Amino acid sequence: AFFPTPSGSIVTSESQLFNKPYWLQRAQGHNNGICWGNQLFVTVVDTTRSTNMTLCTEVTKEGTYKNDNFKEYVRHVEEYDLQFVFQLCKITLTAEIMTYIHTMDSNILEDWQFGLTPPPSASLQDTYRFVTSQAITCQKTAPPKEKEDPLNKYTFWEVNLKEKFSADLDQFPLGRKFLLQSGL
Amino acid sequence: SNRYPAQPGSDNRECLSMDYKQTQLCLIGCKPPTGEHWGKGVACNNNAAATDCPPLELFNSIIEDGDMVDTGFGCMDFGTLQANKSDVPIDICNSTCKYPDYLK
Amino acid sequence: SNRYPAQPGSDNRECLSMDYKQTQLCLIGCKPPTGEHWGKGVACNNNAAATDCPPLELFNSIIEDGDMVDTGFGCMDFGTLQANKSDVPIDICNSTCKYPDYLKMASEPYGDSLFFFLRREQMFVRHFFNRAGKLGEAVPDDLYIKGSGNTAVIQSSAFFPTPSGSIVTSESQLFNKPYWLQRAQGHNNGICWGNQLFVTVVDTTRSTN
Amino acid sequence: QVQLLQSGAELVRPGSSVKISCKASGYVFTSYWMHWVKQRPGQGLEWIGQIYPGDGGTHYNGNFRDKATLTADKSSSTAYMHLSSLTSEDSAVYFCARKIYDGYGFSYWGQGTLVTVSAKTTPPSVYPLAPGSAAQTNSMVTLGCLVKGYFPEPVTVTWNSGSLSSGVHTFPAVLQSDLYTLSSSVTVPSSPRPSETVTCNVAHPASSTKVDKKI
Amino acid sequence: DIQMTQSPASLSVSVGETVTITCRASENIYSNLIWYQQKQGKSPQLLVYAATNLADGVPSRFSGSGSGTQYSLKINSLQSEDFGSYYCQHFWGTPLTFGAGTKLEIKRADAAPTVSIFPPSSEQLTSGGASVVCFLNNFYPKDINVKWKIDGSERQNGVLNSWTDQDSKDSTYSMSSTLTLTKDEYERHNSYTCEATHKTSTSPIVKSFNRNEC
Repeated sequence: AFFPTPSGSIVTSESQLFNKPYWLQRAQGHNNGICWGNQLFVTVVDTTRSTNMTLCTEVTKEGTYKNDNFKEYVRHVEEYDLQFVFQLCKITLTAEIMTYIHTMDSNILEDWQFGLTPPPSASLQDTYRFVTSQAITCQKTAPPKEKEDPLNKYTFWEVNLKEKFSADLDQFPLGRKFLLQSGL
Repeated sequence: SNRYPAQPGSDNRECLSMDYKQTQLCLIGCKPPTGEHWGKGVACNNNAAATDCPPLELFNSIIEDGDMVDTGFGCMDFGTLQANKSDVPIDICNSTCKYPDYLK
Repeated sequence: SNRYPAQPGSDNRECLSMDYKQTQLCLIGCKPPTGEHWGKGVACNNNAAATDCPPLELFNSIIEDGDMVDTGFGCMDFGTLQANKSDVPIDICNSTCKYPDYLKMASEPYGDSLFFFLRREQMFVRHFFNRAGKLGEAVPDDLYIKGSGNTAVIQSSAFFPTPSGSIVTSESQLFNKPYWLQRAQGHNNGICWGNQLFVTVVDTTRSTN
Repeated sequence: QVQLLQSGAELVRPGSSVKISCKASGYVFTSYWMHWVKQRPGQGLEWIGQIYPGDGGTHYNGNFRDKATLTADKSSSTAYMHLSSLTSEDSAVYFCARKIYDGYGFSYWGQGTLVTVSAKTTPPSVYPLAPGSAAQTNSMVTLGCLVKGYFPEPVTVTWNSGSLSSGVHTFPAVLQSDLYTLSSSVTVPSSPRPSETVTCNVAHPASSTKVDKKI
Repeated sequence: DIQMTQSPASLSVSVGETVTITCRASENIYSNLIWYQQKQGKSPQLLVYAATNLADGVPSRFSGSGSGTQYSLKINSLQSEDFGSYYCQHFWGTPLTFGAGTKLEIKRADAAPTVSIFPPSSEQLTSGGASVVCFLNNFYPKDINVKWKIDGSERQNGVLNSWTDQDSKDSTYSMSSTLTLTKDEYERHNSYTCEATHKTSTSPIVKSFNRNEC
C-alpha cells in the first residue's frame, strides 16, 4: 500500500497569471461575452501566495524560558481585487427573435417586464379536471413555489457593483491601459 | 533501507507535514462553473465470489465556495472513503475536493 | 520521521541557520513610496469571546530607510506579536518588515508615486520544522480517531517552513541596464514636482558576509 | 456567557479521598490553562497547580507534591483535583481559576468549596441562661441562650420565633473538638422581664430536633 | 518561592480619606502585580492588572503606583462599596504567592463596652458540667484581651473565644468569651469573674458572681 508526497517547486514572478489585463475578442462558445441576468461568476485558485504567519501569546513573563509560558495561534490572510470594463449593447426585439430566446430561457424574457406568456397554446387531452373538492380518490395536489432563484441554497462571496460604475475611464488603471490599446 | 522482519505493534502512526502542488487558474462566465469528483455509489444484485469493493461513480455539482482543489491525491471524496481518517492532512480530512470539467 | 512518544524535557531550544527569498525591485517617485504591514488593533470588548484572539489590522505607512523586506514569513510586526522573540532569525526580531502595495498607488488619481516599477521574486522550501508550545485552537474531535498508550499526548502541530533561496544567475539581473521613461503609467509622465525624486531598491542577490 | 459553577459545601472524613470539581462553559475549554487555589482560614490564598485540558500536561506545587492529583476530562467540560489522605490542616475553601486568554491574573472565579473533616454528626442541646440577682436594675438587661456541641453546619436560633427580635448579636459558631458552639444575647428594656418571658427556639437542617426553652 | 509581606492587617477609615496598603516582596518583579477585593460571603473581583492598568467596570478612585520591589495602591474619596478584604498578588514564580490580607474596616469614635457576667445554667449541672461565659458587647476597637479568674487566681487553660464581624449599622463588634469546667470543679470554688482590659478605662471591667448569693 504505497502513496507518495507531492511538494511542488519554486514560484517565480514570471509564472503568474494575475495582475495583468486580459482582453476578449472571441469567446470559445457562441456566447460572445454577453451576460444575461446581469451577473457573472469569476473563480480563481491560487496556491502560490499561501503563506502562514504564526502568532505568539504569552502567559507569564520572566527572563528564564519555559515552554508553557506561551500559547500560539495559527492564522492566514488572503485578499483580492477585481476590475472590469463593460460595453453597452442593445437588442432589437422583433417577432422572430423572442421565439428564439424563449427556447433558451424563460427568466430572461420576464425580467424585462414587458409581457406575460401563456405556456401552451392549448393541449389536446382532457386532463381529467375535477371540481368536487377532494373526498373520493386522492391525487397529488402539487402546490407550486417559484422560489425566485435556483442558486440561493449555495454560498458565494457576494460582491456588489450597483454603486461603482463610471462613465469616464481614464481616472482608473484599466481605462488608461485599455485606451492605449484602442487608440481612441 | 526497508529490511526484514516488520516491526510489530498496534499503531505506528506519526506526525508529518507535506506540501501541495502549486496551481493557478481562472474561470469566468454567465452561469456558475460545474465541477466533479469521484464518490461511493450503489452496487448491483448479489454476486457470489465478489470481493468487498465500494463502487465508484461520477457526480456533477456546482462548485461551492470553500471546497478544496485536487492536490495529487486524486479528485475523490475523502469523508466517506477513508474510515481511518488518517491518510491526508486536516485540510482535506473530512472534505470533498473537486475539479472542473474542461471537456463538458 | 517524528516518532511517538515524545522524548525531550522542559526546554529544547535549538540553534539553526537559514536564508531568504531572492528579491529585486526598483521604484521611482516624487512622493515617497508607501507600504503596509499586519499589526494588532483593538477588539470588541462587549462580547463574551470564547477565545480572545488578538485582532489584526492593516496599516498603510510610509517606508523608511533601514526597514527590512519580507523574508517569506509574511508582512507583520514581529516586535509585538512574537512575544517569545525567538522564532524568526535575529535580524527580524524587533522590527516590522513592510511590503509595497502596488494596487493602491496605481489607483491614486494623481499618480505621483510610480513612474516605473519592476520586481522578481522566487522561493521554495528546503526543510520542515514544527514549532513548540500549546496550540490555541486544538483540533476538534471528529477528524481523527484516538489511541492508547504511547499515543497519549497529542503532538502540537504548529508547522512552519523554512525559506531556501534558489540559484541566482547573471542572466536574470535587473541592474546595470538603462531604463528610458518613454511613457509613465500614471498621469505624471516624468514630472518631478518640488525638485526631488525618490528612488528605492531592495537587492538581495549581492549580500555576501 | 462565561461561568464557573462550584459546589459550595462538602463534608468528609479525615484520611479519606474527596473528588472536587468545577464546571466550565462560555468559552472553549481546551484553550486555557486551569489553576486551583486554597485559602487557609486566617491566612491568605495558596496556589497549588496548573493544568491544561488539551494535552493533560500537569503542574503541581512542591508543598502539594503527591498530595493532589491534577487530572481532568474534556467531554463533560470540567477539571478535577483529588486530595489524597486528607488531614485537618487542609480544612479550607477552594476555587478553580480562570484567567484571560492573555493570562496575567484570574478574571473569573468559581463559587467556593469549604471542606471539613470529622467522624460523625451530632445534634445539639439548648440551655436557658438567666441573669444574676446582683448587677442592679439599670436601663438595659442582657439575657442569655446557649446551644452547644453539634455537627454539622447550619443552625438557626430565633427569639420568640422572630417576633420581637431586633438587636441581638447572633455569635458565630466556633469549632472546638469537631463540635460547634454558638451563643446569643438580647438587649431589652428592664420592664418586659419577667412580663413577656422571651424564649429561645432552635431549628436544625439536620436530624432536626426543634427545642424551646424559657429564659 | 517569593513571599509577599502585605501590611497593615486592617485599617479603620471613613468616607473620603486617601488610603494606602503596603505590598513588598523579595525579588524584583517587574510591575506584575494584581490587587483584589473580597467582601463577606463573596468571591474576589478584578480591580487592577499589571500594577497600572484597570480592568473594566471600575471607577477611577483606584490608582496603582510603584516599581522595583515595592508597590502600593491609592484610593481617593473612598466609598461604601469599597469596604471589604483585600489581596495584592504577584504572578511570577514557581510557586505564585498572594497577599497577607487586610480587612478594610470602618472608622468610629470609641465607646466603652457593656459587659455582663452570668452564673452557669442548671441544665448542665444535671448532666455534669458548668460553662462560665463572659459576654463582651458593643465596644471599639476590635482588639481586646479578657482575663478569667477563679478565687482571685487566674486561669489560662480551657478558654474558648468568639468574635463577630463589624456591624454595618454603627460599626460595632460583639465578643463572646467562654470558660468550660466540670461538675466537681464547679461546686468547690465560689469566686469567678472576667476582667477585660481596654483603652476607655485604665482599670478593667469588673463583673463577678458568687454561687452562695443567687
